[PDB]
Amino acid sequence: SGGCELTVVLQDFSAAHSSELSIQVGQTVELLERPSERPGWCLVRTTERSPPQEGLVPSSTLCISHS
Repeated sequence: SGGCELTVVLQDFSAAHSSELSIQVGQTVELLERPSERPGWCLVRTTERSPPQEGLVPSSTLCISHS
């Protein structure tokens, strides 16, 4: 796999791209990667919902840390 971390969406979002999905503010979904390559963005994947799902949005809508 690589690396997955638990993250919560700060704002609701609706898919649009291939690996995109509709999310809502308050839920928890594990992010795929980090904003190292991209500053200000974050991903969202669900594993507690078979089959899992994956998403893409900006850190504004995804729980982040920022160094």
